[PDB]
Amino acid sequence: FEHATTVPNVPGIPYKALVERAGYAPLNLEITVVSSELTPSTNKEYVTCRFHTVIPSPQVKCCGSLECKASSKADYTCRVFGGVYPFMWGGAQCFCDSENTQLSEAYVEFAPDCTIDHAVALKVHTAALKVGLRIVYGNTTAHLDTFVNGVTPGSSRDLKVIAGPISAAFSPFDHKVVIRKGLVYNYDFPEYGAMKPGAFGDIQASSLDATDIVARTDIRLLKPSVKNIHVPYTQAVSGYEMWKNNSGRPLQETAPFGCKIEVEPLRASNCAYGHIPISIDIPDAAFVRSSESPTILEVSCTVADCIYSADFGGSLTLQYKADREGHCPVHSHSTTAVLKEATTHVTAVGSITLHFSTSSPQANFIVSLCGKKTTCNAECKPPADHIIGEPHKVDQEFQAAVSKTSWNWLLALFGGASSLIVVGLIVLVCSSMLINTRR
Amino acid sequence: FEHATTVPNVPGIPYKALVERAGYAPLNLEITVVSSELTPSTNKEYVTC
Amino acid sequence: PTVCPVPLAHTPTVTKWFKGITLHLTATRPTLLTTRKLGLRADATAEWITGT
Repeated sequence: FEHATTVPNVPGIPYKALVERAGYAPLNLEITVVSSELTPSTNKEYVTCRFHTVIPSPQVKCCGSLECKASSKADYTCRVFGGVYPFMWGGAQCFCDSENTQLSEAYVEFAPDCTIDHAVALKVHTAALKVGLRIVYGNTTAHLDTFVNGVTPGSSRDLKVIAGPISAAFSPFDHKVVIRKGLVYNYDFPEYGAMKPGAFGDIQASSLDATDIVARTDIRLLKPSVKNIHVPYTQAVSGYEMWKNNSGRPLQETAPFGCKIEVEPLRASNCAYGHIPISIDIPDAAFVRSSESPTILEVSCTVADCIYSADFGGSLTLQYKADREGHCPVHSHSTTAVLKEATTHVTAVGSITLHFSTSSPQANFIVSLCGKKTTCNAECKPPADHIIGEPHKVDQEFQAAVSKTSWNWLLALFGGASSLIVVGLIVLVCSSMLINTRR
Repeated sequence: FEHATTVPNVPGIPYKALVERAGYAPLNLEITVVSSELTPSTNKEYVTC
Repeated sequence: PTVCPVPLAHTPTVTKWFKGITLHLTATRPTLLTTRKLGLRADATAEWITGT
């Protein structure tokens, strides 16, 4: 048998439904989203970290000339200066006071500690939502991992299910992402090749060990002034450190819908949003025909004190008269009320006490036991507490969200005007007819 | 579960109430003022004889 | 990499009220507090708190 439904994508909160096959007895179906995983597809644009500004030892053409070559190092910078006459320790290095040029050379590499202290830049694409699901029907429970797309089916050894698509697609990750020691940030990093000094991604490479490092750190060489040998240079601060200071909080503390961000691979687990349409082919073997199941003869409902809150703060009793001892599934046919128990032992005659949670100010909902339906009417008070450490298990609607006192008052006030306008219309009509008749 | 009552200040006479949490059975609460002392803020001004 | 020990701050005192909470906080040193809503808008707030 195939059944279609819409489950709320909220982890940990059970959703209950009743499948009513005409030939067979009704059967329960309870569904729990054990875990979810919204994972995107990502490609590594580059990696960045603190750059080590390495300065090769300067050379001097002692009484000649030099020309700057064209190397392919990261942010390579080479300059040639005129006569310097440098000192090392012995008071002289050359014999020509003039025409004693010097070559100042400098570039950048990855710091030795970047193997741990580095940030990886990624771009995200459309994300596929995967769900781990626990579903129980009658006696049989089943765990299954499935893809919420509407095409890919999940299977557990006799049971086939298809889920999705999500009602409203959502992704906490912006187009561009940065990963830093597992922390996730949504930063619009510069594209590969578009280095800018003093900001994030001023040094880029395909990998830590990649030798084709490209960087733009605004390094510039100055003329050596003091007598002793040295190569002066001024360079913009590391933009990696600048971003680190101004990184802000990671995505683990800012993602909405209570979605837990994780890495390796990038993913968002336990992300509660939207509804999943599920079509499931529950096998007919588990079904039990009504001729063998106990069909109760007459049942009535008496509701005790009830309260509308996330917790199970409502209680009721079903006084039932049946014909056999069995295991009736009890259910609620309202979207603003959910029971605790699913299958209840039914005797020939007796009573069963049950619990329920509702979101409406009133309990005005139909309860079914082995098919027989009875309307329970109650009046639930506002909750005494203010906060719970548990989620609201039922959505709050508009129709079944106002008490019958308020409903009666509003309907009376509006029907007063409606009655008034219709009596005015019939008064006008009867006056016209009387004028015509007695004319 | 916070329950608020207005217990009469009478020693020796129990005050009985029923707390009814919605999803739980009612419970009985007996509240008995066994002793009660009212002490004022005192300060010796002097003695005499 | 290895495992480092870090302190645990004094547990907050939560006072409830209609659609809201009040956290009384005590931290002799700067302690980070990060709150966020679980709806469409995160409304994320981060603050380093000292004293009481």
